[PDB]
Amino acid sequence: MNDKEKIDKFIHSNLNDDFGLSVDDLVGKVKGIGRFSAWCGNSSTKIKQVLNAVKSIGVSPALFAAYEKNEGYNGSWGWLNHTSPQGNYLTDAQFVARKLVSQSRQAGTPSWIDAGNPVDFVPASVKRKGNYDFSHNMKNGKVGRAYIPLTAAATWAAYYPEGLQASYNRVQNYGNPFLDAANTILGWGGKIDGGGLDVVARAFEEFLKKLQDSMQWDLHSIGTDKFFSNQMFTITKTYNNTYRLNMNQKLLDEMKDLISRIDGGSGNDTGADDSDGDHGGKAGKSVAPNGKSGRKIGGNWTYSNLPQKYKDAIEVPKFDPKYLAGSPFVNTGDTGQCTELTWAYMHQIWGKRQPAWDNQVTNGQRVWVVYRNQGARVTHRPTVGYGFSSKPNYLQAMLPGVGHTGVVVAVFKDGSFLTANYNVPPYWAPSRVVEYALIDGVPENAGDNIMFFSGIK
Amino acid sequence: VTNEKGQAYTEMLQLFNLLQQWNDFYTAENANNLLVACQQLLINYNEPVIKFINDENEDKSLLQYLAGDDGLAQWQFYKGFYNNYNVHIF
Amino acid sequence: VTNEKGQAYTEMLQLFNLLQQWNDFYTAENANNLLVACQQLLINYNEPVIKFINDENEDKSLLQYLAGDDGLAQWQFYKGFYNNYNVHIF
Amino acid sequence: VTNEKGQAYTEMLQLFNLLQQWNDFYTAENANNLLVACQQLLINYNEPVIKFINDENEDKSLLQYLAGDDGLAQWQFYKGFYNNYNVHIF
Repeated sequence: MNDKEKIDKFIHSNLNDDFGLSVDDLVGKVKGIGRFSAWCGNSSTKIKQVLNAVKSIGVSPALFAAYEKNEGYNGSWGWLNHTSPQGNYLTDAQFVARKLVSQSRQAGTPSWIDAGNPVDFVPASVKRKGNYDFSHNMKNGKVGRAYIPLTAAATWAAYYPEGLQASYNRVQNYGNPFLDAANTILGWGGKIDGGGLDVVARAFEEFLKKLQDSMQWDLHSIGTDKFFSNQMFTITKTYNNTYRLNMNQKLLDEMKDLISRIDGGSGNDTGADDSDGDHGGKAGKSVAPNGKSGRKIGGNWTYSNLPQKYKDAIEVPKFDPKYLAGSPFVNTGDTGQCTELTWAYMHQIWGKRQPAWDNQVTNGQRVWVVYRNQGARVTHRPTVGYGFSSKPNYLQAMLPGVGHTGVVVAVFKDGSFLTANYNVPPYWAPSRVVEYALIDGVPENAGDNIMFFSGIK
Repeated sequence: VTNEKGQAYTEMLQLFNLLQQWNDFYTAENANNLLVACQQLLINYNEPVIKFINDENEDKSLLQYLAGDDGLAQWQFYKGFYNNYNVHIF
Repeated sequence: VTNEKGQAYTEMLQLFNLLQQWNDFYTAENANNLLVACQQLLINYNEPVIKFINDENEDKSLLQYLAGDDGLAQWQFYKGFYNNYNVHIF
Repeated sequence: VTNEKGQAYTEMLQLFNLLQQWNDFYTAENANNLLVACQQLLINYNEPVIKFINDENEDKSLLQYLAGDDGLAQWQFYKGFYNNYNVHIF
């Protein structure tokens, strides 16, 4: 890299560019250098404090250290030359770092004339090119934006390096701030140059391994030569020399559940009658699971922005926050959780304090178990006034092992239903904002993936 | 008691700074998403998160502490978490 | 013990979300500063901060809980805090 | 007359550059607010602003020129100004 290429890449580097040098790399190199020696007493600890402070404000420790090395030490001046010291070493370093960050973003023009010795010698053609580069090519937050406006020496170093010589400027020989800083950083070893998809692949490989694991278990004889099945696969004789390999329904469920739900797949848990048994229940309307797994077909509306047709369809009283008061979830740090809404809203609908726990972790997927253990019925039918428990993929459940819960507030002739929810986007816990979501019916074989429970009576 | 509250604030800042390496912070919405994602990780997966924060290994994965060595379980957890919080936790 | 750690995580997230209303989050640097500021407030001024988080008044001020009703004391506290963390706490 | 217009533009640029050190510029809205704030300062507080611009002291404060040495008056002025323009003038 020639000196012009070094200056060009260096002024176009970000003000916060590490230049391939860590704070630990610089601490040994800046011992004996100006204010690091005079103010920090060559203390590795004090030097690290200054370099970390300038880094946190958005200034490169390597750039700040290279500047101090080239500029030299004047006792009467702060870390920025021609400034008084501001408080102690650290306070002054933080002040200078904030000034450089502000200047870099600041509206500015290259300082073509030295304020102290005003001689206009730079060709108007050079000034036009440097002004164009500084205004159009040099983005905010670059090293050049921080230094080129501050001094004529910096402006000449960037766009007219010959102007640093007394021959051209007619005053004195000036140092090259950009080349000297660049050479110092390079001398120190610094360099100037100017998504879970794999997880998807690993998941597939695991499934292939899971296929091997299913096969590990030995087959049994089903009847005679006709069949030889276990609990995952069926070997069925087809002809004298033929056997076709079928697969046991469990196997399909065994891994199909794994596809959507990581654990607890479907337990073939005790369920409720297909009949709504509205008489059997306290009241409300229900719809049969209709297949079409689907998911949320609309939702997360607050009561104010809920579409009127869905607002008219709500068959339960609007949630009253007074039921939340005295909530057991406040003490546990679970304020605004979907389980807290389920507890408070079911208390409002059923007129009795509902259960929050059964001496086990209660979460969206399992809250139906807590209610069932207290005599709360439960069904695979979305029923108005009933709580729901959903493992991930269903009714807005996003986290495996946590699931989601809420209350069914309306059911529709097409078998879709409206749910009231807490802790869903955009209002996460502990917001306690009630959000209404339209759900696309229920899969016939959801099982414990989706459970609808009543309130205790 | 004073130490426990200080420790919880340190654990939250450490987790936030680690996850920030894999998450774009250009938008204010994402910054809020990572804050919510970190507090839900500490509340629901405290012991795994504390093991991950205190691991000095360069190849450490929070997914390994949360879902074990099974890549499919890690993928299912990650996909569910990312859908809920729009946050990377690799 | 489990509840106390969960509560400290909730208090941190609540304070962060409240202070975020007065602090621009466009830069990553400002986001780290607010996270540190919230931790330092909860560590050194836990009781005032918990009163402020649990206050439902629209005109509630964290400075009133930290420095009392004296506007000069509130200003001196605010100026020292803003100089140290570059964070608004009005 | 020609000198007076040039001087006012220099004073506006000098004030804008000084206040820019305490104000994040990442957003266009903040840049517009600082422009209006500088003009309102030069229109309503010209003499204090010209003293502040021409002060070479490192610890110089525009609030001291605008509200005097009383920290409560400086706070009340700063709070009203920040509320109206969303701009720092420390």
